[PDB]
Amino acid sequence: LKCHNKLVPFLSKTCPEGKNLCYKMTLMKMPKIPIKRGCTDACPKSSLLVKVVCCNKDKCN
Amino acid sequence: LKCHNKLVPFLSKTCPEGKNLCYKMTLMKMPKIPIKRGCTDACPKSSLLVKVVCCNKDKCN
Repeated sequence: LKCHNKLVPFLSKTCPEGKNLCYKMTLMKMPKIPIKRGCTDACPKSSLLVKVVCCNKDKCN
Repeated sequence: LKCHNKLVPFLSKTCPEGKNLCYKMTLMKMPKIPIKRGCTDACPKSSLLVKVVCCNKDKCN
């Protein structure tokens, strides 16, 4: 799997064994700006301030 | 281990087996506001926009 791993566009990495999900964190009030992206094994939980998208195709985050 | 797990004060949970670190995410420009907190096994990486503290004593985050 390959995921975007920076908050600028395009850049990516191949995920390590065990992490088969891409994730994207955004501020709930600003959905257009990724604040943190990368690979993960289990999808991180959202908070009152942060939304977390998880997806499992290449560069889907 | 017990960690703060919300961005309001006080609230906490006991970490599941395998997660022996507390973490706190902040926006690099706003260190005073936690945007996401909880338990983790390996300390999450920082990004250009987000700082991540990790610590291993009770409610240290």
